[PDB]
Amino acid sequence: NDCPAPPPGSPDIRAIGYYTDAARSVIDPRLKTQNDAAVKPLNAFAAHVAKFADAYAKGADEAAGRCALTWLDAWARSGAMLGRMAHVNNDQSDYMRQWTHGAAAMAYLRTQALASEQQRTDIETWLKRLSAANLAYWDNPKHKRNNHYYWTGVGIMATAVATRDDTLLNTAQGIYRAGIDAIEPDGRLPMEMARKRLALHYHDYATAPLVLMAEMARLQGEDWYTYRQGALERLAARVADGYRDPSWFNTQSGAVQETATPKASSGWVEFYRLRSPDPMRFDAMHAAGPFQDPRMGGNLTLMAQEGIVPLPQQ
Repeated sequence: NDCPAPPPGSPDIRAIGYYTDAARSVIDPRLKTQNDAAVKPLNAFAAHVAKFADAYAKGADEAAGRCALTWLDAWARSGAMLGRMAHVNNDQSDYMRQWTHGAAAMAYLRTQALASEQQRTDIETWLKRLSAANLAYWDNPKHKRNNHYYWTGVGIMATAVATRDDTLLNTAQGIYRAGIDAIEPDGRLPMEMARKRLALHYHDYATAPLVLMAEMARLQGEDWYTYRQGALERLAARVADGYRDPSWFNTQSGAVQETATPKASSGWVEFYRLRSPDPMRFDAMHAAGPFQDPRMGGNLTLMAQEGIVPLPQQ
C-alpha cells in the first residue's frame, strides 16, 4: 500500500513532569502541554506502529506489517531513545522510554514474521539495548517500583518472546511476579492506593501490564496466571468493583475518586475475561469497549479473540 514516512528517532528524550502535588494527582496544565509537545514523536511512533500491526492482523495486508517493520527499523538505525534521558521535575523521560519501548517491542512481536534479516538484527539489537537500559534504570533503589516497573516488563517481555531470549524472559517473569507479590490480601497495591483521587485509575493501570505479560507467556507455553493464583483476581476484581462503585477506593485512599469510564489500557479485561474464576464481574468493563492502546500492542479487544501474534501466511 502506502507506508507513511516515520518521524525522526532521536536518541535523546526530554519529557517534563507535570504534577504539582506529592501524591502526583494534580496536573499543571502548562507543564502537561509542554510535555505532550516534547513527547509527541514518541506517542506518534507508538500509535502508528500499533495501527500498522492491527491492519496486518486483519489478514490480506502484509504491506501494513512491512510498514511497521520499516518504522521500527528506521528508529533502530538512528539509535532512538538510547541517548540522554532528561530529568525535568521527575523521571518522565525514563517513563516514556519504558512505555515507547513496550509499544515498539509489541509491534515487532506481532509483525516479526515479515522482517528481513537486516531488519531482524537492527530491531532486535535495538530492542535488547532498550531492555538493558530500562532495566538498569531500576537498579537505583530510590526509584519506586510501582506501575512504572510493571510497564517496563512489557517491552522486556515482548523482546524476550520475539528473540527467544531466555534471560530476558526470566527478567520479565521477575517483574511480573514482583507485581503479583505486591498485591495485599485485600487486593490493593499500596503505591497505587497512595494516588488519592487516581487510586482506582492506577490500580487499573497497574493491572494492564501484568495481564499483558501473562498473556505473552502463553505464546511461550507458560501459564503465568497460576503463579500465586488468586492475588491477581483480587486486584482485578477491585478495579471492576471500583468502576461500578468507588466506595472502597474512596475509603482506602482517603480521597473521592475521579469519575471516568474504562478506556485504553483498561482493555486488559478483554484478556482477563477469559481467565477469571468470576468472569461476569468484568461484563460492565467489557461493554465499555472496544479497547485500543498502542503501548499494549494495539486493539486489545481483537487480540483477545484472535491472539496477540497473527498466524504468518504461507
